[PDB]
Amino acid sequence: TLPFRIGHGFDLHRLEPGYPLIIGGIVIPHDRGCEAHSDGDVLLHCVVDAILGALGLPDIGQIFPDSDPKWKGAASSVFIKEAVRLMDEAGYEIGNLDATLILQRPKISPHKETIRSNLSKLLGADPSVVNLKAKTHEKVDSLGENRSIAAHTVILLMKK
Amino acid sequence: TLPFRIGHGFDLHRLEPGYPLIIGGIVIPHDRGCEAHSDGDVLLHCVVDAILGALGLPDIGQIFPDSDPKWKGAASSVFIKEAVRLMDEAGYEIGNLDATLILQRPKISPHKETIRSNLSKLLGADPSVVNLKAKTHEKVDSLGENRSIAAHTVILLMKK
Amino acid sequence: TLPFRIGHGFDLHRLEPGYPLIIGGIVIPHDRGCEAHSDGDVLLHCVVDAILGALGLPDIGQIFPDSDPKWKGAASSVFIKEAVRLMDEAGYEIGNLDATLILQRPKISPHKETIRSNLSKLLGADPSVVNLKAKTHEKVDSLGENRSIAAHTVILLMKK
Ligand SMILES: Nc1ccn([C@@H]2O[C@H](COP(=O)(O)O)[C@@H](O)[C@H]2O)c(=O)n1
Ligand SMILES: Nc1ccn([C@@H]2O[C@H](COP(=O)(O)O)[C@@H](O)[C@H]2O)c(=O)n1
Ligand SMILES: Nc1ccn([C@@H]2O[C@H](COP(=O)(O)O)[C@@H](O)[C@H]2O)c(=O)n1
Ligand SMILES: [Cl-]
Ligand SMILES: [Cl-]
Ligand SMILES: [Cl-]
Ligand SMILES: [Zn+2]
Ligand SMILES: [Zn+2]
Ligand SMILES: [Zn+2]
Repeated sequence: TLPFRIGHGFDLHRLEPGYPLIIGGIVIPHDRGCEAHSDGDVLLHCVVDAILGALGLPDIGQIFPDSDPKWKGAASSVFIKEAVRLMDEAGYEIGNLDATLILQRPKISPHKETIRSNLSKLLGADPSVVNLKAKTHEKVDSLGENRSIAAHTVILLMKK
Repeated sequence: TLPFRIGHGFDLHRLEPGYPLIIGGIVIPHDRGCEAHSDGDVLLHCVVDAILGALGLPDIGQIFPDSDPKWKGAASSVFIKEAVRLMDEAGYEIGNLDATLILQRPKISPHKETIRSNLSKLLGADPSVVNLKAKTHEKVDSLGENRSIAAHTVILLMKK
Repeated sequence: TLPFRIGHGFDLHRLEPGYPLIIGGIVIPHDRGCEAHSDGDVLLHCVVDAILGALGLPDIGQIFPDSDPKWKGAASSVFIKEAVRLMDEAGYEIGNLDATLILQRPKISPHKETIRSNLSKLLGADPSVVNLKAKTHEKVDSLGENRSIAAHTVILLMKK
């Protein structure tokens, strides 16, 4: 069994007027937000896919499909907790996590420590090993036109 | 010499009507496929670039250029096998691999284990350390309009 | 404290006619270049964000904001040197770095070793652990239309 396992997640959602903008569990006010079947939490979904992928498990759509055992309107916290449980039972913990959010507007930096603490609380990890940064998309393509929001996560898992 | 080496690959191809859609060696039927000089295998090309990049070698275009030693119409398997040979001679093996495919349509999940087994066979690695997930692009930009397909790979290499 | 720390950076800039194209400190002639408040160095900025992110520090905009202590027209070298200082004081060094540049035109490969040596010089790392590759964007979206340039970096940091 491997002492370290590397994961990558990506997620993108459409932003449309009058919808919720929820990032890592945190509500951020804005003229646009995520139009999705989920709660639209691009950061939470791609952290989940990074964990699942580091471990070689089925992906977020395979584990939590559109069709009930118990999902459909689950808060993204539900998917984060199930992913850390499966990680734990596989014999791994979080070494560190680095997420990049791509978002034209609004500014994420004022909410950053609030996001990091909530994401850390849900992962059961120390905030000193869970990181998030943000970037605009320079007014080009859908992301730049604020017609979408994307997140990348790279994660390094450690054998317990 | 370093016990671990990290790599990242990215590739994107145009999708046009009536072309082959080949992903990780596997044929997937679809109204569009890759218009390319390669066989268009976005997953295979970006795994190759992740390996090459983890090792600090020239990239896929530098190692396998348009101009014969022996390439031009090589199946992407040829590039995967040459990359694992160069990795081996550098003194490394695969720790784990996590690839993300971005594709609006069709659905990749039914073909997933078939893709993973073929990619594992070509890498000479166990399927339990080679992972692939897929994501739509929410109907935005070329990827969302099914006018292209992209792949990211993060890889962690281990010293033998 | 963790023996290894993983980082990811992303950056994108607009390309417009008659501007400088500077990549990893190196001038590359071209009919378009980066229109930015920075020197526009997408590779240098995203290496900085990968380092900062691996360490869990504030991001490039938070550490080097628009408002003087001493920035505003700093060459991107200034940000690279401050990032390696903060890495050093945190007790880390570079294990390896793999950057991917996405650029339709011009061709980066002829300048590649020049870029790698300059980036290595600024990081205080050996060129054998600092890697860069390049990719087109297949004539689609802003990147494909040469209306922008993007860079991804994955980095693995080692405890001293
Ligand atoms: N081309 C694709 C795109 C997505 N998928 C699957 O659909 C799920 C949902 O993807 P989206 O959130 O992008 O809709 C993914 O997590 C994956 O299981 C797929 O199987 N083939
Ligand atoms: N701006 C760019 C884009 C690509 N390239 C080189 O061209 C090769 C082929 O890139 P594409 O498959 O994107 O055409 C790359 O693997 C790289 O060697 C480059 O040298 N400069
Ligand atoms: N949505 C966003 C986008 C960027 N930012 C911040 O602004 C800085 C500059 O981002 P750009 O270079 O993309 O303009 C980032 O490094 C980050 O500190 C943010 O706080 N919220
Ligand atoms: Cl804006
Ligand atoms: Cl669709
Ligand atoms: Cl071109
Ligand atoms: Zn999502
Ligand atoms: Zn390709
Ligand atoms: Zn920048």
